[PDB]
Amino acid sequence: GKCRGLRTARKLRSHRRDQKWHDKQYKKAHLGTALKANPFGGASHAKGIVLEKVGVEAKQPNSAIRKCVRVQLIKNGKKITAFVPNDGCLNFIEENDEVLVAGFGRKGHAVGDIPGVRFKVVKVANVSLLALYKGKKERPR
Amino acid sequence: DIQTERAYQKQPTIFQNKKRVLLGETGKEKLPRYYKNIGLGFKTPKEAIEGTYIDKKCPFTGNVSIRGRILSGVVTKMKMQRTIVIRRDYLHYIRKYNRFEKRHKNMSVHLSPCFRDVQIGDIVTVGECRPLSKTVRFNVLKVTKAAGTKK
Amino acid sequence: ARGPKKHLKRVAAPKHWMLDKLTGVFAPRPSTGPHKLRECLPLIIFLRNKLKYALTGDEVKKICMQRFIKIDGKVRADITYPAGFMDVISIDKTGENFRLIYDTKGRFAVHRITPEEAKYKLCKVRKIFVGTKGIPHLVTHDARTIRYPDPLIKMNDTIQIDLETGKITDFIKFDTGNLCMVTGGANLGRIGVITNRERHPGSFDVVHVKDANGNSFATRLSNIFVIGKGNKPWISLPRGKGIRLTIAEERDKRLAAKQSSG
Amino acid sequence: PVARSWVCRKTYVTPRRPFEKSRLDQELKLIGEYGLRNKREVWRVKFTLAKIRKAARELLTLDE
RNA sequence: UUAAAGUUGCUGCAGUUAAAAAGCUCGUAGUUGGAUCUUGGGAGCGGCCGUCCCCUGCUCGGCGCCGGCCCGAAGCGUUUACUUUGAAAAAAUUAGAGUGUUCAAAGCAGGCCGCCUGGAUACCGCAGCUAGGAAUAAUGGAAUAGGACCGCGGUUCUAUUUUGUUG
RNA sequence: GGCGGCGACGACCCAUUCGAACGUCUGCCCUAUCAACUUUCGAUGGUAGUCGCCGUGCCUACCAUGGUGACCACGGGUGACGGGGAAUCAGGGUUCGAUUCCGGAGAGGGAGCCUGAGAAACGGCUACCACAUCCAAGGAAGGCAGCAGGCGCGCAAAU
RNA sequence: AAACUGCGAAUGGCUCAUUAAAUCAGUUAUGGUUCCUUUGGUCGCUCGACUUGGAUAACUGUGGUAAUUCU
Repeated sequence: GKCRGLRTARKLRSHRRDQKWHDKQYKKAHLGTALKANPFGGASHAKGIVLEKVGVEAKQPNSAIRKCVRVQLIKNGKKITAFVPNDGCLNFIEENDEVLVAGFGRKGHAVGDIPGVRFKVVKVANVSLLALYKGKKERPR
Repeated sequence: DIQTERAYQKQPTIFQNKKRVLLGETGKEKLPRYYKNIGLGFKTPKEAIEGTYIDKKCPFTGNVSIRGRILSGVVTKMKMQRTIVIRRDYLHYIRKYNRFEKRHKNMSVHLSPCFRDVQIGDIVTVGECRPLSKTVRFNVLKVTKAAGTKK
Repeated sequence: ARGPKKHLKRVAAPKHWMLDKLTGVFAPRPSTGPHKLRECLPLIIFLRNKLKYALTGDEVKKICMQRFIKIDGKVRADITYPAGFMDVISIDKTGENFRLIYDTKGRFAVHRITPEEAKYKLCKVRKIFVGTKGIPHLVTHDARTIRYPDPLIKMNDTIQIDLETGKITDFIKFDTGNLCMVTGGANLGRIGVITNRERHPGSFDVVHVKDANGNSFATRLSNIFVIGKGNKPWISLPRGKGIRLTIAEERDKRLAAKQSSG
Repeated sequence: PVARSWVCRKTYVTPRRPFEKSRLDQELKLIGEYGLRNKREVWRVKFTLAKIRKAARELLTLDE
C-alpha cells in the first residue's frame, strides 16, 4: 500500500479494480471475446463428426509425424483439428462418424511437439478408445 | 401580501365569520390563529403564533403530523418555492480496507414561511411526515445559524 | 401471493412450538383468534406432544370434537385453536386443569392447577376506548371487550376476570414494587420486580426489572405482564419460580441430580 | 419440498504431500502395529485430533 | 474455481540497470495537516503502591424531625466519530451442551420399577434506538462589543380566589 | 291461550387475528472507446380539483425554472432473481448462491376484464401475432416454466 | 344419487425470462387506508303477521348439428 489515510478507501478500491483489470487471466476470464473465439464455448467436452484423416509433423527437435483428424463441432460448426491420442487408433476411427472430443490439458493451447492442435478424441461412435485399445469391448458395425 | 392565487386560502379549523353583536370595531378584525405543539421536546416559535401566512403542509399551522425519524442536514440551495434541499454528509465503512469514505445524499425537505431567516449553510433538523410531494417527505422543525453572519 | 397464506412449513414454525424436523413437511398453522401466530400454541401441538394423550392427527380431532375439552369455560371444536398466555384449559372428566405459564427457558410448560384457581384468569389491558353512548371500553390482550370497567384501570394494568360471568373482580396497578414477568424477546419467563421505567418520547419506553436474587435486566413496555402486588404472586408459579439459572448452576444441578439418582 | 436430512460432512483429510518417505513410513508403522485396513482410518483420527486441538487452542487464546 | 500467488500486495509487491516516475511547473475536486485547555490531592485496608469513595445548576415531594435540614422527583442542562453495556435482531445451517442411533454420518431422543427429564448457549457484518468517560481528531462562544451579571426606569396582550346577593 | 333450556345459520357497526399495500434511514457486479442528463409527450415545486381504500404530477388547468452530477448522475453490458447460506481459508480475503426456508416475477408475449374480501387469475374469460388439432369445409376446440412421459437441444440429468 | 343454494379454487406445486437503489435485507410509520374466517361487544336504545308474492332447477315428454363438460 502507498496511499495510507484513514478516509481513503474509494481510491484504493478503484486503483485495485483497475490494476486487477489490467491482467491476463482475469482479463481472459471476464471478457466475452475469448469465449466468442472459443470453439467449445466454455465447455469441457464437445461432439463432432469426422471430415478426413490428415497428418502433421512434429517440431524441430523431435522427428515424427503425428496423425490428427479433422472434426468440425456440432454446436456451432467450427472446423477444428483434433489429435487421435494413442497408437494404432486411426484404424478404429472412420470418415463421417461421430466422435467425442475434449481438450488436451493446457486450457486451450498446444502441448509439446504437436503444432497448433490442442484437442484429443476420447470416444468414437459412442464407445471409448480405451475399450478398443485394451481388448475389453468391440465397436459396432 | 396574501391571497395570491385563484382560490381563497384559509385554515379549516376556525370559523372566520362569527357574528358579533355590533360588527364594528373594538373586538373584531383580529382573526384567531390555529397552532399546535408538535411534541418531541420541540417548542413552537412566535412567527407561527402571530404570523399571517396560510399553509396546509406546515408542521405547526397545518394538517401534517410528526412521527418516525428525526434527521439533520445543511441547507444547500433555496431556488424552488416553499421547499428547500439539504445535504447529509455521512461516513461509510468497508470491511476489507479498514478505512472510511464520506458520502452525501441530498434530498428535498419542506420549509414553511415561518422560518424565513435562512441563508445557505444553516444547519436544520427535519422530521418524517406523510408524502407531501413526489420527492418531499420531511418538514423542518427548527433552524440553526452557521458561523459568522453576526449582522 | 394473491391472498392470505393457508399453509405453514415445519422449519418456518416458531421455535417455542418445540417440534422436530424429520416428521413431516408441514406444521399446524393455527386458526385466527385472540393471539398472534408466533405467540400462541395449537391444541393439537399440546395434546400430541405435551400431554401425550394422542399420537396422530385424527385422534386429536376425535378427542377435540368429542366435547371433552373446555377453553376458558367454553367448549371448542377446532383442533388448531390458538392458546396463549394464561389460557385456562380444563378436562371435565378426569378432573385436571392446566395453566400456561412460560417457564425459566423460552417455551411453555405443563402446570397442573387446582380447580379453585381455574375459575379465574389474569389478563392484561391493552387500550381504553369510549363507546357510542358514552360507554368506556377496555381492550384486553386476548381481545376481550369489557363494558363499564372500574375507573382506576389504566393503560398497562392487569385485571382478574371470573370465567363464569366475564366481570372484573380485582386488579393490579402498574407501579414500581410489583411482581412482573416478561412475555417475549430474549428474556422470557423470568419473575421480577419493576424498579425503573424510562420514558422516551416517540419510541419504546424501556423499563428495568430486578430479580429476587440479585439479577437485573431491561425490557420494552410492550413486553410487560404484571402478575403480583409486591412479593406474593396472584397465581401459582411453575417450578423454580422463574429464576433463570445460568449454565454453570444448571450443570451443577444436573450433576447433583445424576449423582443422587444413581 | 421433501422432508429429508441433507446434512453430511467428511470425517477425514488428505495431506498436501502425497509422496514423502517419513510420512508413509509412519502411517505404515501405525497400520501394521495396530492392525488397521487403510490410511483413511489414521487420516480420520488425525482429523478429529486436529479438531480437538483446534478447539483447545481456541479456548486457550480466550482470556482467563 | 480456491489455496499454493508476498505472481493484485488494506495486513503485504514493485518503478537506476530485469516489465514500469507524466519533459517541467501552476492549479480545482480529493487525501493529509505543528504546539497549546484540570495538574494534583484527602478518609483507609496489604506493607509508597495492582483493586475502594470524594473534588453540571435549578418547579413539586417520603426514610426521618422540631415556619427551619437531608434524601427523591413532572421538566431542561454544547453538539459528533471512537469506545463498553442493553433492547430487538425468523428457523435450518456454523461452533457448541446433553444423549451407547451396536460406532459414525445421523436424529432430538430417552432412563429407572406409574416416576424423572432434555429439546441450552454463542454468533447474526453494517445502519436505526439507548445508557457510564471525554484521552484521541474536526467545528463554536465576545474585538464595530448588538459581551455576561446585578438590582431600577418606559411601551402591550391575558388567567378568578375577593371590594355586602345579583348587572 | 299465553310462558321457558342448550344450539345451528345470517346481520349494520366496533376492536382483535391473518395479513396485504404505500412510504422513512442505510447497504448492490463491470464499464469513460458513456461527461453531462431530464425539461409545455411532467422533468422539479406551489394552488385548486378528478380518480383511487388512503398521502402523492397518479392525472388535469394555471404559475416559477427548477432537479441530479467527478463523493461517477446518465448510458450500456451482465454467462444478474435478492437474502439466510456453500467451497477454500494462519491472519486478511477470493469464488459461487437456478436449487427444498423467506420475499419478489411469470404461465408463448404484450393488452383488457367478469365474479369475489382477496386475481389484471391463465388446470377463468375476451381479441392480436407465432405455432397448431378435428371436419360433411358451414364451423368447433387449446396452451405440462404441475405429476409421469415424448421430441428437439445438447458434455450433461430417473417410474 | 340427482339438482338448487352457500363456501373453496387467489392455497399448494414448477421455473429464473424480466428486473442493478428496481427486488431484497436490517430498522421504522399508517396520527395517511381496506381486511374472508375466528375471538369479544353491540343486536325491545329509533315513537312511526298463528307467516306475504311469482319464477326456475332436479323430473316428464319432444328435437337439431358430423362434432364439445354444446343446448
